Amino acid sequence: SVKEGAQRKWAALKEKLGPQDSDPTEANLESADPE
Repeated sequence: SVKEGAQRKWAALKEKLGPQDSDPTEANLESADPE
């Protein structure tokens, strides 16, 4: 449930990989450095 749950969500990640619509404010969240 815990290990599988992560996979189900990971799949969504790929969905974004397709398109090239990544906000600058959002990217900062994932990244550690302030930039």
